[PDB]
Amino acid sequence: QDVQAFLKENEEVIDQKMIEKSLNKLYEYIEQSKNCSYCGYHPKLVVNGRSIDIEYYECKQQSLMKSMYIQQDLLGATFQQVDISDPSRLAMFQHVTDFLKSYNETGKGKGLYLYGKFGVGKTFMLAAIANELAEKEYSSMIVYVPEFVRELKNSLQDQTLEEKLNMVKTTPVLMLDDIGAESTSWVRDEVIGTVLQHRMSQQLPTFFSSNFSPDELKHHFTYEKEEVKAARLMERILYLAAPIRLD
Amino acid sequence: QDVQAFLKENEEVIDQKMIEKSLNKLYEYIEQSKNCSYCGYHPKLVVNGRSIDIEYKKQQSLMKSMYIQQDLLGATFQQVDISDPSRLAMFQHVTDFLKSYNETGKGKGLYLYGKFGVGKTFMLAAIANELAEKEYSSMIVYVPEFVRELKNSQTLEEKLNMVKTTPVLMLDDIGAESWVRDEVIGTVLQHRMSQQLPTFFSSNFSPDELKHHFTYSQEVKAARLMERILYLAAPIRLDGENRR
Amino acid sequence: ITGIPTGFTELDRMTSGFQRSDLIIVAARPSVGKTAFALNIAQNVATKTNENVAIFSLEMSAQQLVMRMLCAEGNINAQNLRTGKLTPEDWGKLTMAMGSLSNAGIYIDDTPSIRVSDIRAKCRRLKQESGLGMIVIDYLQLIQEVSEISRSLKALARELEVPVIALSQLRPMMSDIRESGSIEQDADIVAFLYEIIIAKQRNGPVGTVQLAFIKEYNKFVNL
Repeated sequence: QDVQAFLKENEEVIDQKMIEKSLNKLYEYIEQSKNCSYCGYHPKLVVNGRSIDIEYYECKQQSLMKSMYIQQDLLGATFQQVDISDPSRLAMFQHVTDFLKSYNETGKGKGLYLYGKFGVGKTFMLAAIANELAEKEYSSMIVYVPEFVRELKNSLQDQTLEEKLNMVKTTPVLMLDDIGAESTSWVRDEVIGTVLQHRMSQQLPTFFSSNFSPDELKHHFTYEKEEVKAARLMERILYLAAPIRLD
Repeated sequence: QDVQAFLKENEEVIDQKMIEKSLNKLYEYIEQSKNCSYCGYHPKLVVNGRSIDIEYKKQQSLMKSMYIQQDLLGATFQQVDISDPSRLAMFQHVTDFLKSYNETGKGKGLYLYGKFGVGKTFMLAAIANELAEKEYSSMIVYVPEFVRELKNSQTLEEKLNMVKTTPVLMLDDIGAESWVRDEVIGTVLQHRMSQQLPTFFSSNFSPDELKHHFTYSQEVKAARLMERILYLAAPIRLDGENRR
Repeated sequence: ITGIPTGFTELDRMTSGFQRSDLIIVAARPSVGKTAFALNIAQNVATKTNENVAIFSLEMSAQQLVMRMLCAEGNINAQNLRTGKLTPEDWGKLTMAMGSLSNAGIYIDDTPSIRVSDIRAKCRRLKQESGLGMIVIDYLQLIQEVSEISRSLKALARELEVPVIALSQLRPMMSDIRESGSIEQDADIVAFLYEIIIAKQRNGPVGTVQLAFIKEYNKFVNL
């Protein structure tokens, strides 16, 4: 309601274009919860350059667990902490136990697909496979995706972060995150092309869970001879993961 | 100028940018015939994802009730007896608002919940003549007779355009026949909360009961259908002797 | 702007013009539009510098077309400015519609189902009648029997010493103005409307460009 008032107040200055460009944002803004159940954050609009974003304003395994590009305040959820009256959270319950079993060192199997809205928390659900693959002497790492483009375009003076991913590619249960409206297009044939080869040079299971869907994740990165280069290196992402269904 | 009017009309629903994106639609909407010829369809705006589409006494006259008996809809207020918390804890939300009803500012409706026969629909058909002292296109409907012929097909692209954002909707009875109703009334009740609108309810059971009865399987699609019907108002009791 | 201006500033750092002597055809689509393109190739070029113009609006009376650019220069077309007395409000931004379109020099048009020897006898005393910067002629699919007109439309930019315009109403590519015309050997810069597919010249620049639309004011947008 405040946005409406402000919009018409300065509509002579703001205009409409930017509005139509950020339509998706403004529509998603109004469609979601304006409030929060803590009354922990609330959505507010912010102008960032030429685009309008949505920021939130506030209303045995610890020295083993050392996840890069993410905190340790994010990895503290199990599965017995996870509710089932929703049609999403139990899917995970049935999925991973059957993968506590088909793999006895080297398996080359399937994966999981949590994609869609913004509220479930697809890193707390993943901070659970990460949570109890560390009672053992092994892992299920969690590293964010846009951070492979946040500190990886200024520093290409050879090596740097061509040599800290060298060992983050020797852990089996590695999980891939927010691919879609979070990560511009130099990276896919030098990193996320060479991410899914050397693990599959001996074959293994890898993971992908973000927000933008399968028959859509192949398309969000042509930022044809552009859609097809988004149909080879990704023919090892949909070739290595099975979807979960947000009913 | 029309855009300004429409924008603020549905500003609760529209995301400023959504308006400019669906500009062509909204402009084509207003430019075409807002009426029909059966009086066979009329255009109404609907929000589909990020885009807005276009889907098709001398007091009881221009009204347009759906699927109801012809002359049963005549009821007053002096004639309505005033009894228990069936009629002495309701004329406190009804009369605070009479000649003071806006659009561009959500109003409070009511949910008449209770028994099988006492007086479900005498406080949604009486007030439909307070919505006849001013005369709205006030809708009165049997929802037992609504999930049948609209399962059918012929014509089906747009069958509920008078069961969404009309100035008034006195919904009566839902007691027959993961449901065939989550992309139906569950998105119908979505346009009753972002284009500035209130609605009116009365049925056979109750809020507790109806939540325990809707949509069954082996999914909280049964406990989301009914707070789309417990938002604009707080439900109150109906008590008294039987009337048959 | 080399030149007496083309259309857009990212379309005047592209191809560059309008320069000395060119036959032009912007083969404009039905269904989508060709109305506001004229309200954005010859709407501001008269109202800034004294290389004035003229507007050919053949098949329709020139005066119905005067609800198109005044409702696009004074940004007033939603109350509405095509049917009588407005509500005591839309008499607001009138000071921008005709307040610049009369201190220039224009001859709007709707003279009979013409051949083309008119704008030869007419343009022998309209080069000497007006001020001249562009000469905006109707779409290339009425004047007659359609192909002959474009062939003798090349020379027209070379007489009055000003580039001359004649659009079209046939994807859109260069082989649909062909299913009703000739053109290729004649017009050597064919822009379009879906997207101004300016895919023809020797000057250098040729690109893929569409623009945003508002249609409550009929406005074009570049970025």
